[PDB]
Formats: sequence, structure tokens, C-alpha cells
Amino acid sequence: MTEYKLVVVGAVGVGKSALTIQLIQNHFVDEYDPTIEDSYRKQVVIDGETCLLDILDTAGQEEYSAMRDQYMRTGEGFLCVFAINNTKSFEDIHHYREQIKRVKDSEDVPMVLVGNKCDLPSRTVDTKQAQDLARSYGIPFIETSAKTRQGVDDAFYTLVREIRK
Amino acid sequence: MDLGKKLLEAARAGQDDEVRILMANGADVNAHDTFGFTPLHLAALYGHLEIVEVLLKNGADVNADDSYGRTPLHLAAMRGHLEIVEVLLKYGADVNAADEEGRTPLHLAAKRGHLEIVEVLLKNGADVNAQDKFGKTAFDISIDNGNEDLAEILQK
Ligand SMILES: Nc1nc2c(ncn2[C@@H]2O[C@H](COP(=O)(O)OP(=O)(O)O)[C@@H](O)[C@H]2O)c(=O)[nH]1
Ligand SMILES: [Mg+2]
Repeated sequence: MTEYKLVVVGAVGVGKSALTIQLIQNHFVDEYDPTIEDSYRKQVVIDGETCLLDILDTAGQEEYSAMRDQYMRTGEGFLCVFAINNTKSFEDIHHYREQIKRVKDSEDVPMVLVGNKCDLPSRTVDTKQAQDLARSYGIPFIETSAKTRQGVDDAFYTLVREIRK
Repeated sequence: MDLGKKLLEAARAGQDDEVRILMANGADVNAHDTFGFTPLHLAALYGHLEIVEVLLKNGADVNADDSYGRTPLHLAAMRGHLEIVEVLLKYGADVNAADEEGRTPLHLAAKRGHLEIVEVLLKNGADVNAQDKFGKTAFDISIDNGNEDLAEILQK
């Protein structure tokens, strides 16, 4: 069965770990420690092909990581996560996309833009602004809620579909 | 009064004074957040040796595990906190403890490239050949990463 090395990137507190745990464990976490960088795995069925997900949930980017750099060189898809209530996280997408382009040495890498915490009533980051950025990058944009599971499978599924292409 | 939260925070932040005081007023060394981190997990993860010891000496559970099955030893290995790994063992940490994926501390250290910790775990009776629930072992991880120095340790 096929293995996909997925990298989850984005600013601290956007809900990367909360997304990873909702996908693999089917449970929401409030409080998950913000510097634990682990790679969780998950067997799924995507479009009739049993396949294995090997997801790195980046944390602690402040400090250096041997295994994080190795995941970045080798990784196959990227989830670029921002929070819909954090304008700084949206701005940081620019730096993450550019960093991926440089480590991978390629204008075209499998990527999905994720606007997390869409379960939330107040929203500082407009749907059009996010859709325009994804449309300028030529990549899908998916709204997600790690709390309600909305769009969570879709985000990880679409990325696997983008690697197949 | 919720001194469990006040103790966890203190353990993470490396405030050995606040930890001493908090326990003196009967704060529970096996408090845990909504994902099962004990003060020991946090101290280990964040590299706080004096705090790790004072927690253990005060009866903290060394083989406590979070809701993904990780012991404090797992986390100490994860980060490459060598002197902590040793004292966790000296106080009875299970070397071959397996998280929800079946990974032992050897897998995690091997995977991060923490070779000094791999050497020490093996010396305390780590099982070189244990498979996680997807079949992988330390040696699978060395080949999967092209890590030459690790694959060497795992033979001669
Ligand atoms: N309402 C809501 N809260 C979330 C969501 N995702 C994460 N959070 C919360 O935001 C905090 C940060 O999540 P975390 O996974 O630590 O993000 P990370 O720091 O990127 O790994 C936690 O308290 C989560 O409960 C979401 O989709 N909706
Ligand atoms: Mg996190």
C-alpha cells in the first residue's frame, strides 16, 4: 500500500496538532502542548486505494530540527494552515509557501491551503482574500474546523489527490 | 484552589522554586491536562532536570502516559534530553514502553537522529528489534532515513 509523507505547516496556535489528532483519533483537543513535534500515522481508504498517511505536525519552529528538515526535503504534500481569526497566521502563509519552494527546489509542489477554526463566530480573515491567495498559488483552499471535524478529512484527502496528480 | 494547573505551568516553565512551594501546599504531582500530560511529562519534554528529579523524589508516576500513549521517557527521548532519559530509567521507567502506534522510545530517538540516546536506551535493555504496529523497527528507520551512523550502532 502507498505511503504519503504529509507535512502540516503554519504559525503557532492555528490548530495543526488539533487537526492531526481529530483526523487520526476522532477527538478535539483544547490544550495540546504547543512544542511537541511528532509524526502520527493513519491507515485510510482514499478513492478505493488503502493507503498509509505519515503526517508530520510541525511545532517548535523557534528551535532547530534534524527530523523536521528531513521531512521537509523528502515530504510529498504540504498542509498550509492558518486560523480564520488570526491575520498574522494568514500573512505567514507567504513565508511558508516560499520556504517550501526553496527546500523542494520547485515552483510546483503538492499543497493545500487550510483556513482552520471556521466553527468560530468572529473571523478576521476573509474567505475571498484566502480564495484569491490559493487561486494565485494554483492550489486548493479548504475551510476546516478541528472542533466539529468539518473539512478535516477533505483537507487531508485533497492533498493525497494532489500528490497522485 | 487548583494548584494542579499552577504546578503543570511551573513544571513547563522551569520554575523549580514555584514547584517546591506548590507541592509543599499539597498540589498533586500527578495532575494532568485534558490530554494526560503530567508535570513530569512537561518537565521531561522541556529539559528541566532539577524539576524532573524533585517530581520523582516526590512520588510522581514515571510511566504515566498521555492520551497518545507516550511516557515521560518517550518525550525525553523525543527531545534529546540525555541526562533526563538516564534519571527516568534510574527511577524505573519502562525502556520498551509502547505508545498508541506501538513506538518505543528507541523508535522515537532513532527517528529524530538522537544517537547518544539510542546507545543509552539499548544499554538499559531496549529491544533493538521491536516492531511498531505498522511493522517498522529501528533498523527500518535507519534505512528509511539513510542514516548511516544509526545503522552502524544497530550492529557493531
Ligand atoms: N474553536 C476551535 N478551536 C481550535 C481549532 N483548532 C484548534 N483549536 C484550539 O486552538 C488551540 C491551538 O490548537 P493547536 O492544535 O495547539 O495548534 P498548533 O499550536 O498549531 O499545534 C487549542 O486550544 C485548540 O483547542 C478549531 O478548529 N476550532
Ligand atoms: Mg502543535
